[PDB]
Amino acid sequence: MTDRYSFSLTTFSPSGKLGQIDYALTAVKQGVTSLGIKATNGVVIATEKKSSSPLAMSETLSKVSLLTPDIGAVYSGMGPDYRVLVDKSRKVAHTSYKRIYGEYPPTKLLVSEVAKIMQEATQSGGVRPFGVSLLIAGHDEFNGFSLYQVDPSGSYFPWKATAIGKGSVAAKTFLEKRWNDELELEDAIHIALLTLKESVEGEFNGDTIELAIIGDENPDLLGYTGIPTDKGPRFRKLTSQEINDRLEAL
Amino acid sequence: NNYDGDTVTFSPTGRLFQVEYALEAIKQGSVTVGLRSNTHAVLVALKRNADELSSYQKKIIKCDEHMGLSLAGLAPDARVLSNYLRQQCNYSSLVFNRKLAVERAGHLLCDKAQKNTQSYGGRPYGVGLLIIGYDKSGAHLLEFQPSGNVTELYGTAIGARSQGAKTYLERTLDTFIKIDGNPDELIKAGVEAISQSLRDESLTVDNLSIAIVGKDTPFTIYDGEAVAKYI
Amino acid sequence: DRGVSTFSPEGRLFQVEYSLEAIKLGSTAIGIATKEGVVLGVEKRATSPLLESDSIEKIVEIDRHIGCAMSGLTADARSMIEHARTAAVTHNLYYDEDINVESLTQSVCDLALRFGELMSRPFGVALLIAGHDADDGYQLFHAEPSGTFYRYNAKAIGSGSEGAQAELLNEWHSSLTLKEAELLVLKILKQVMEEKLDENNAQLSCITKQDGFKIYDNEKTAELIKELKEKEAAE
Amino acid sequence: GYDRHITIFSPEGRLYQVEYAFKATNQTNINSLAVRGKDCTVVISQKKVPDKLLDPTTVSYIFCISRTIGMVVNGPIPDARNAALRAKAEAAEFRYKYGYDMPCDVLAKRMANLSQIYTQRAYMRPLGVILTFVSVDEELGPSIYKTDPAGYYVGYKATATGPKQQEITTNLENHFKKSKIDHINEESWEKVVEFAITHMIDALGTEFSKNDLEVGVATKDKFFTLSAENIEERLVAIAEQ
Amino acid sequence: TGYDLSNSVFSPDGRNFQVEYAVKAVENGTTSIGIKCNDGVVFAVEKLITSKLLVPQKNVKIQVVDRHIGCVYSGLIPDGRHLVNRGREEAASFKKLYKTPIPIPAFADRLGQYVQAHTLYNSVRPFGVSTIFGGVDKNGAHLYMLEPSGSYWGYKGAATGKGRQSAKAELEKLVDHHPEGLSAREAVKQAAKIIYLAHEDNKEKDFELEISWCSLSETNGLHKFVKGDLLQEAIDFAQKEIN
Amino acid sequence: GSRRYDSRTTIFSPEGRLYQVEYALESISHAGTAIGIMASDGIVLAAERKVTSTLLEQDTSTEKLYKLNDKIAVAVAGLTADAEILINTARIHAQNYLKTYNEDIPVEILVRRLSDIKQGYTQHGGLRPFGVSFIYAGYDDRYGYQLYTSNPSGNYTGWKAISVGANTSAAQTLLQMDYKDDMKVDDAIELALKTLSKTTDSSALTYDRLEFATIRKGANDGEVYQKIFKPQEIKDILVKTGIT
Amino acid sequence: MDIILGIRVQDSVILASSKAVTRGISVLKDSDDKTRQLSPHTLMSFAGEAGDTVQFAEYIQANIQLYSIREDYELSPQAVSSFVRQELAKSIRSRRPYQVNVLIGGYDKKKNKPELYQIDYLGTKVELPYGAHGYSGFYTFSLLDHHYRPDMTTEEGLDLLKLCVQELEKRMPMDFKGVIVKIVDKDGIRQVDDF
Amino acid sequence: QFNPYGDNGGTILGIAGEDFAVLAGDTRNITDYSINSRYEPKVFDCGDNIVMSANGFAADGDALVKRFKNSVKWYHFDHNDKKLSINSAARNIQHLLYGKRFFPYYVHTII
Amino acid sequence: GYDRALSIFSPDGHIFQVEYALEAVKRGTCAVGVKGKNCVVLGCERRSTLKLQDTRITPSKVSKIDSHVVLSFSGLNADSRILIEKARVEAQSHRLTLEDPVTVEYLTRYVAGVQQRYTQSGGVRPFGVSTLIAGFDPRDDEPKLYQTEPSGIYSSWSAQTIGRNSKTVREFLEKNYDRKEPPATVEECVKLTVRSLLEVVQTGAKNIEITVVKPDSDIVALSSEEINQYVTQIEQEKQE
Ligand SMILES: [Cl-]
Repeated sequence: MTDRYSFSLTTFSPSGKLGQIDYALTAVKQGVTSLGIKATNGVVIATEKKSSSPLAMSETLSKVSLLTPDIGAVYSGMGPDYRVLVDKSRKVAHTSYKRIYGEYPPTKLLVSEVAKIMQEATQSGGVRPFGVSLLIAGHDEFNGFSLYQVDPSGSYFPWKATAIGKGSVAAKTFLEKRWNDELELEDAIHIALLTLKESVEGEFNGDTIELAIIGDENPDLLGYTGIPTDKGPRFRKLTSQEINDRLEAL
Repeated sequence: NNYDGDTVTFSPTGRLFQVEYALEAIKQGSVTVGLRSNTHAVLVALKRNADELSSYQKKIIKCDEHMGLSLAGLAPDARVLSNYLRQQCNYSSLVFNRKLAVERAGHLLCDKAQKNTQSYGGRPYGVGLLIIGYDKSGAHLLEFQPSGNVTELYGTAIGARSQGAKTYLERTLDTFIKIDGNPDELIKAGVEAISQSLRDESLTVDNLSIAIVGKDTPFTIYDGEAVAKYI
Repeated sequence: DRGVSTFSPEGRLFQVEYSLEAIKLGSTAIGIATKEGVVLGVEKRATSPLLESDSIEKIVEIDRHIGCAMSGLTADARSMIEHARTAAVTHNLYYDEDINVESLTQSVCDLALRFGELMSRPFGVALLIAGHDADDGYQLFHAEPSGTFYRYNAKAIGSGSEGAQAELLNEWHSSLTLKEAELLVLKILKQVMEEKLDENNAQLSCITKQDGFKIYDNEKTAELIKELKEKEAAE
Repeated sequence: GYDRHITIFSPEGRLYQVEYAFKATNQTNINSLAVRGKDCTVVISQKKVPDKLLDPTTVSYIFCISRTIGMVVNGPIPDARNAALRAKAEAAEFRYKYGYDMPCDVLAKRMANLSQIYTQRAYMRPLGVILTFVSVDEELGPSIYKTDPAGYYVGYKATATGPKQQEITTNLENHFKKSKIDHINEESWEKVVEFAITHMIDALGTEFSKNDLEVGVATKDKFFTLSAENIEERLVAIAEQ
Repeated sequence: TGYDLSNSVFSPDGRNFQVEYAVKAVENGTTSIGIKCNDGVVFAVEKLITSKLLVPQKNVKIQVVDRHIGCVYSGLIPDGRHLVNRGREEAASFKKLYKTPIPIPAFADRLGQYVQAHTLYNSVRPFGVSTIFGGVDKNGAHLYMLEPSGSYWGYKGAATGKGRQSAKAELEKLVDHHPEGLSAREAVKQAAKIIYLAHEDNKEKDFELEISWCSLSETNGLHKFVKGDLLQEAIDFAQKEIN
Repeated sequence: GSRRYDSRTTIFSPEGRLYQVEYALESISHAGTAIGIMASDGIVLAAERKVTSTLLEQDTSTEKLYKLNDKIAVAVAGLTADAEILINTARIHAQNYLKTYNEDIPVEILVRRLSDIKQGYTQHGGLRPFGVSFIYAGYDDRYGYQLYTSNPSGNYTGWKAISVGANTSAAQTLLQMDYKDDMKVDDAIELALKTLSKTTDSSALTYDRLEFATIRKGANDGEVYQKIFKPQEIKDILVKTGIT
Repeated sequence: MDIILGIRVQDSVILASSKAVTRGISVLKDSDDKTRQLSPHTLMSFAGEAGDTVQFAEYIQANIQLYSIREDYELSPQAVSSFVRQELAKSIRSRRPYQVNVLIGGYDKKKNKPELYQIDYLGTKVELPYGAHGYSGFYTFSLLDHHYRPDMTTEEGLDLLKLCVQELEKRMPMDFKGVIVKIVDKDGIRQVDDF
Repeated sequence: QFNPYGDNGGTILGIAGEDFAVLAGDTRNITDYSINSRYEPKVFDCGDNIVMSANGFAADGDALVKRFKNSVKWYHFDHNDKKLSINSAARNIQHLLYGKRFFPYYVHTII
Repeated sequence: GYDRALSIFSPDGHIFQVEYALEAVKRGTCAVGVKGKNCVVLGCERRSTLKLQDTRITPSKVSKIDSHVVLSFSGLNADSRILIEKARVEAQSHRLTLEDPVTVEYLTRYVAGVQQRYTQSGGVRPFGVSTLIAGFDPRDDEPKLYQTEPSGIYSSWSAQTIGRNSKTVREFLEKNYDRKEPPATVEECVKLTVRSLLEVVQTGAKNIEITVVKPDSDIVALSSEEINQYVTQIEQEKQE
């Protein structure tokens, strides 16, 4: 035995292309649409819960994931690849930051760590690149609210608003017309629901849509009282009912 | 064809070509004969020279006072395998105060050769061995193939033109097995056996190599004028 | 591609057989063993006249009682020589004696088949190992990248080997003197070399019991070349 | 075309070795089904013993992973037993480290993660199996979680796997469309097993003897398999109404 | 194509062709069988006499694991020896930690997982043997057969090698004609007959019969080789049935 | 076994070229153009972001210009993720040197170290090379203001003015035409922006498509200041130099 | 070994080191030079456990010479002293620490200033106008505290050094067999052959 | 605390003649004040006309003789059955002993 | 770890990776070495395809390994740095253990050994570099000049050239260099070295570098103007 594949499986072709990265991006293109919008007082990330079977309980499959109390993530592409990256991202937030500085990492630096892991799967021996693009929304004291995209190559970019996957080209055009620097969080959620309806074929309700926000601190979700400086997580996943209430004012 | 690039690949008919190619190296090697009675076991080997200025390549290697072998094929591989046998004979004597049984020595050689046929990166051994010995159950003769197959026999031969000697031993079976307490006559039978594999060349004084082990006889190799008596 | 340790359908190792082809392209080396000593000679073969030929080192001392000549990819010989020197000195440290010429040769040949996927390929050089010990007297061995070594009364390796070996077949007898062997190596080197043989493009050496291994001066070899010319003109 | 031999991306962003591992999953020609009751989780699987020289008691694709968790496998038996041994080791280690029994959904995620690694690392091949884990979880109640060679997993109200999975799936879908609830509204596990066998008979269009089926039942604090005689009693009750 | 050039590669069928090629080596080997009796198991194998120079009764093929398990195999003999060596290590470690000798089903999975592991990587070759093995433990007699894929099941009777079809048919008759069961001494006689009958697929050369058994009443649950008078009696019974 | 799937990333061609290095250089030729110009009183770094969007958050964005320490900065052309791996290693090397000798690392020693790391990936390990070319802008008290470049081969060279990425042939000719030795920073700022304005593949050069930085002794007295320009500051210098 | 002294004057650094080597009962040598030139304008004197002193000094010398060749540049005295401190700080938590104390006297050609650094085996570094190791400071510092001026000439420094050695020869129990004195300035390193 | 060493007593004597040599030893083996054996051979024929005795801690003594006898065997294997001369044997035993310099064979050896 | 045998024999007995490394040397800028009676001169070609170069800071072609030995090269620039670093480390290690600086032959033998090692080690490719190593042995006034190549073979030369168009300049040296009477002065040796490069270089401007090494660690690099004076005098004698 032993892993005898100690050589790169991603290499430059004569034209300068890294084939395996391009092919990973193609897998992302086939994936279900997900989006993110930044407001003045918050950020929203959303996607469709494309259930593989009606016998499947789609609530047990989480496409939008908490990374830290103030940072959340959504994806387009290969689900299993996303799941393991969420595990690695949650751990690296502790091992390379919280166990050193006693606080959770700022959004941009956690994004940087996830990006590094994805870069290494593009150069290290005997592995293929990750077949996902990530959208990571978060808040921290000194940088405020932010939204980032991470691609299979390991490259990342900050956005005011964006979309990835299936209908990203049309969705990004829709977002360009609606976005301004004076949007409140409720306005951004409204625009997110409007944008997501265009790429969804079948049912469009709280049970088929997954949506989460980075907004105000939630002391009700902290689990304890007594420490004034601890005010609760800014990440909150909207319920099925909360989504449906905003679909009547749609 | 498409399945002979390495030892880790079966062919569509379930063959291992790298092992078969290693077997072919033995067939190119010089002839060597093995035979035994109930009291003694004998090795006879035709040594091969490079040219008239060169020496004749040695064929017989001593492994212990009671055990040794003759080779046909890649000589450095015989050195590796005979070194391993020397170590195993030695381990048995040092740890257990026990002379290593010839049959157990065959089992150890089989297993060592097998590992080189199932893993990537390695290669099979390119040599065949005839092991003789005298232990607690009497005289023994073994034939080793680098496929891993080890066989106990009354007599045999390996190398080029070995089929002639093997047929002779198959005829003489009932005679040479009865040559008890007479080392010279058992060697005569072995020298007559290896003669059935000669063409154009004959057995000379620096050509012939003989080894014997028995009841009250340590494994000893005869070369030079010591084999003129049998020419 | 294919394994570095792969057997051919004929039962030969591809890489070993290919390294033997590299040795055929090497400069000629010759050895002759007598009861008075063993002689070693080489063709230097400088690629340009501006190359200082006394820096070409194809005959090398392993110990006082063992010398060595090389042919083929001569850079590959350096680690082989290093191992041989270490083995000779180590045995003297462990046993307070000279190592047997055969035992030294066997130790060098143990390196040969240590390649795979250890070094990445076989050695591309052949060695003539000459020496003396008390048990077997004056000896000459031919060490190959296959791991095999043969003892020889006389032997030639390199590009002019088969023509030289045929010549050695006719000339060698068991009563040769050291002087007769020296002239014989010079005669056969002169026969197979491209350029005209002189003291600057050829080198002689010997091993005797009394004086040990010695590389001959260019002045000493020049005299033996002049002695050779005169005796060939003598009939 | 070595992108088809190892787990690297094809120009379409596909992993062919994963897709071919899904095909190996149906090599045994066996169908399985899982449903949830009020207090239990039932799994049934076809049993085929084609050789008379076989000992039929040793032919099985249902595994007792832990006291609480059962696993049925769709795929060849060598890969099935590989996954079974690993799941047993993971469940035991979890209990030792964290002081409580490994939940069904957590084991499924763990085995799904291991499968994901085989799709990303070249030296390891995917296992040609689909794994359906069942239990009555102490927090979530009756639970069905299924894993595949892509490293995907999800919870199910009910599920089916095998060559004829679609027929069984649609049959189950239609029943839950009528009842409008996420489970079989029945008190006893015996009747939930009877429901499971009945709906497999309806969907496949075949009758079963006691030796044609294999049944696993999960209740609070234990998973167990039924004997041939226990299955016979189930078949008799189905025929008598 | 090219899917069959490397181990552990799935073909578009979902097949591992290298494992299927290992089966071809097994089918090329000599015939070996196993019979599960009332309180134990019997193993028998065909040994081809390639030459008169082979010493009779010396080249033993059946192998013992621990003191209660017998193993026989068809195909590449060295591969079988490698598998038995691993089996002996597995049995030793089990007994070291748990005191009791390894149960037969437990031992079956140890061999199974090891053989299956040699189908996971391209850096190793699958085993070129099918192994019939078993013995007696605390729950009674058990007989197993293990394939190159790692696949194994329990058996009433088992056969592999060149004459496996002939042998299987003979075994199926015994299962039908004896639902109550077969005695250990009967199983030895029947094993001799089946090997003699299966030798028709290898009729060119003559052969040597080798039998072993583990029985609660006959061998105290230990693996033993059938020798001398009991072996000759089985040879006579076999020779009588073919004539 | 595994040999079958090995691309052999570290072999010579029959012409004596390194396949993967050559192909990595081809990749870099499609990246946004980066320019460095060295003057007597400072250094300018100017670089073009690749086809952007109106929804990209520019003021928090960085893809071209990176700080290695207070005295040394780099401009990137190629794979951004590959660059960040090397940048972090360079930042560590600089701090290792500062801890060991209690002096800031000389510019060339940092450049040689990163270049040796790139070289290793071309000779051993069987891995793909880094698809990155750097322009190093830095100051030390031995050689003063210095410009270097390195590429995937691990080769590095010093420059008065240099470009990497797209359209380097056109850019280098324009720089060679207008550069003079007695030039000052304010003049070099203009040259860099004018050169990008002519070589760009975009329709017009605007503030949102640029990253800009200066290294000046325009720091109060005997010290050096790095200035990573803000979006509004890039907009102002574009108006000042008369491009918008 | 025993006594090593240092003094930084206006334009140079002067290092004085004893000549005796004692192995228990006997004085084996009376002409030992306890110093190594690290670079043309940097000198290091040393004292501590036998063997480790010369081993450490030659190791440092080899490293600074390597840096000089690689960069074609002489490191500043400050940079050399920092490198030496780190090596000793690393060594103190090793399996077997270097038991070596050093003085580093260098002339900085950039700043045109002499510099004297005192570093003990723990890696404790200080820059001083004058320094010592062991018991040497106990006898000499009261004299240096009185007479020292930052604008002293090299000759005045040597005279103050003579007074220090005379006090050592009077009150110290051990015979250290005099001192070898070396001067480090803009022109490099030279030995005072009559002291 | 465990003491890896012991003392088995015994006395040995080697004398070299003009054309001969003798190595003698008593046959008594002891611990403290007890006799373990009245006849436990202590001087051994090691082959190649060499006799050896390693007196002191008998476990170390037996181990050393065993390893030297083994060295003679492998000298024959490695060097074409060459006779191991007494001077060569002596140098070889030095290396066997110094190999355990920091955990010594607690014996006094004579050949 | 990556263990792949990249350097292997072919059916005709050639190691192609080593031979292709020589092709990289053929592409590199020309380097030349000439030893006089009491000196050695190393000349190097600078390709003028790169202007706007900062010549103060750009890596120079001749590198000091120690105060008494220098190394120049033709081939891959990045590869040469690895050999130069290893040689510099070994030079200091030799001084530390032997208490004597390396001989020119020893330093050559070491660098050549490193090159050979990279031709039969797994997972590595050969150096695309040939070197000229020149200097004087400690306390010796006899000039030394050696050459190494990717295969690892090395030898001593009265005069030698490597790199692109080295066939042409070797032609010049073979007819212009007399062994019985080598360039007796520094002037004569530098003149013969500049002459040899002018057969190949183009403009005698910033395209020719010259470094002179004399006994007892006396090494100096000539400036543009000093070389320009040799370039001027050579052509004024040629106009005849
Ligand atoms: Cl996990």
